[PDB]
Amino acid sequence: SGFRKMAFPSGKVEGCMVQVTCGTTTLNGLWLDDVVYCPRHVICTSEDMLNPNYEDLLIRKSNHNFLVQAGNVQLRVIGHSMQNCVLKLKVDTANPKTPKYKFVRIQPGQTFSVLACYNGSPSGVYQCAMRPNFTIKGSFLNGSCGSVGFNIDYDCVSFCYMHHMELPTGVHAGTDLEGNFYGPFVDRQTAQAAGTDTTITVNVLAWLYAAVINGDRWFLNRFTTTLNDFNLVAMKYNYEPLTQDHVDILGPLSAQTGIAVLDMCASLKELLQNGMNGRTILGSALLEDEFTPFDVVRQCSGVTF
Amino acid sequence: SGFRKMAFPSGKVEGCMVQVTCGTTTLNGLWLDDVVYCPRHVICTSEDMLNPNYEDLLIRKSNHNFLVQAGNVQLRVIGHSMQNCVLKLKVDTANPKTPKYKFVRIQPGQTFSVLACYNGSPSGVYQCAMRPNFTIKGSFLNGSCGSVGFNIDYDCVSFCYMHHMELPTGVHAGTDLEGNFYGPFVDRQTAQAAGTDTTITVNVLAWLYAAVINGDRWFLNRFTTTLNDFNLVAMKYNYEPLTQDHVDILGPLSAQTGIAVLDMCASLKELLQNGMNGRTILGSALLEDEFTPFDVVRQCS
Ligand SMILES: *[C@H]([C@H](C[C@@H]1CCCO1)NC(=O)[C@H](CC(C)C)NC(=O)[C@H](Cc1ccc(F)cc1)NC(=O)OCc1ccccc1)[C@H]1CCOC1=O
Ligand SMILES: CC(C)C[C@H](NC(=O)[C@H](Cc1ccc(F)cc1)NC(=O)OCc1ccccc1)C(=O)N[C@@H](C[C@@H]1CCCO1)C[C@H]1CCOC1=O
Repeated sequence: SGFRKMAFPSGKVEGCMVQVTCGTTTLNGLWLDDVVYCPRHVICTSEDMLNPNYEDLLIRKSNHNFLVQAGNVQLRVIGHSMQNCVLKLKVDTANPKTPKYKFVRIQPGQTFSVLACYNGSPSGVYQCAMRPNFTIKGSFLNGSCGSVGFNIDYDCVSFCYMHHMELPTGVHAGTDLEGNFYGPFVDRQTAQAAGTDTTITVNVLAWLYAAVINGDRWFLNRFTTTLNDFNLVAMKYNYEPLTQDHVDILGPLSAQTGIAVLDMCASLKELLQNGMNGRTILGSALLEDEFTPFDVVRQCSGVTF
Repeated sequence: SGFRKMAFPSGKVEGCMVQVTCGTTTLNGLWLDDVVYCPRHVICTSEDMLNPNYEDLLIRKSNHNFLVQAGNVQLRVIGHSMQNCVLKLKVDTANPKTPKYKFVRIQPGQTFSVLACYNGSPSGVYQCAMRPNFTIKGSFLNGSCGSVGFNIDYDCVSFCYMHHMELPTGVHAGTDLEGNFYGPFVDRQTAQAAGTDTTITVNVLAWLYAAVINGDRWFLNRFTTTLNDFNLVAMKYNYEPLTQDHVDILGPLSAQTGIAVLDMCASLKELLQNGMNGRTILGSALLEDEFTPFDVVRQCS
């Protein structure tokens, strides 16, 4: 038993991280097959980051302007192109450690593991959620751009995130591996702010089921609620509305524990109005929303990768 | 910026995990060089779990009684021995993925990463602390024995934990890689319970410094305290006593932030007295104690 914020094993991704340098800017790249992916702002100088014209900067750069280092071996760049906010560097050698992989774009509320890297070397791994406002609450220092987020399904690595920037509140924004930003942000050092963040209701409910599975059931009650009545309350607390799809997804946990979803919603509604009243749930004094229903089933059933 | 419960990248350990089967028991083993380490209770029968005589049980086994599988390849066992509560299986092949590694025994309050495995395959990685009562608050299901805890420094893996058992409160107990249990626990299914769990005070203080480093100062106050007065108060909340050694260890963070250690102690006293009053610290509504001073410096710098 027990329940932890658990990341995917990172070995398959560690073997793909390299160091990319252009001029004085050094960050991380993702080496898959014979291509290295990294943020396009690697070609910017400290002064070109305010109003960059990426077309112009890239046109003026050459293959040899890019220094790629895989460990202590330097990869020869034989081509370069841009796709949205990601730079693609062709190298003359395929990564022998390339795993089975896909590029996937995730939606708000879904979770993934972040491999934080510096100078092409992985330093740590942690589990994150894509917030409803399309930011992630990560832990990144300078030089961490190009760090990637991923999931593992069967033996296939699904890359979903590449880190680009930090917003004034200390939250983080990035792109998918095709260079499309998550959220309404741009890779420029102009004033930007994320919209109001809301709570991922369906994940909170999944985590309450994990709490029950692990023996925490003090917060339950005999009452139920309608989806309409619950959503009226949730919207007043900056909670995401719960849809019928969300309820269906919690079916497995609803059956395993014998607690109807709308019964748990009544528990959550009461928890929102009254609070936790000095008690904790699974060792937390807050309502945790960075576990999806699948995450709960995955951890409570010992799925391996 | 930001602050998260961050584990070490697990690749170096993933390459060492194998499956070990003896009789009907299947669990995880750690394949380093030409030796596989696993809990000795893999040799127990369903009837031998209360008062096993492991010496006697092992004498009766032969090399071919142990089935070791690295992926889809079976490793030939050519020898076996016991070191305390850990079984050592000599195989005819050195693991080509063996990293630079050490065996270390950690002290309560120290943190490490756990690679949870089943049938020799990793399922997840998470960060843990050795509690003052010598348990860990992990996430483990049946079949997880042999999962290991570790740190990585430079490119050297320091193995510090191997999982053996779960105690009635849902907490977990295991050994170092020399087979010596942390705490007074034994690999027998006789009644055992962990002592009262306390809060790792020095780690809470490090985490408050991390909050300041990250721009949060709402919990500070104008007061200071003596070390003795702090410990008299803290122990009333089931907090571990803070020693002068702990104070010395917080020196670097005190200097970086300009906040004396005993001034931060005064802040903690008030937080225990008042609670958070609807506020959070580094995204938590509780005082977190699973970050060491070393962890804070590494993540924030
Ligand atoms: C990585 C780096 C990652 C970032 C640093 C701390 C953790 O995440 N990315 C940047 O620095 C990025 C680069 C521009 C997009 C080209 N810019 C920002 O993150 C800045 C804020 C920042 C700058 C320096 C830092 F050390 C930390 C944070 N974002 C920004 O300006 O936001 C818009 C805004 C402007 C003014 C007022 C309000 C809001 C890569 C950068 C260079 O090398 C890397 O590895
Ligand atoms: C040989 C034993 C060391 C094996 C070990 N006993 C235990 O834990 C048991 C509890 C238990 C949990 C779940 C189970 F299903 C079976 C048993 N403790 C215990 O008697 O306390 C003492 C005590 C006794 C009376 C009252 C109070 C405390 C054991 O079951 N270890 C497994 C790891 C556990 C499972 C969940 C996380 O930790 C994995 C091993 C077993 C065989 O193959 C494996 O992989």
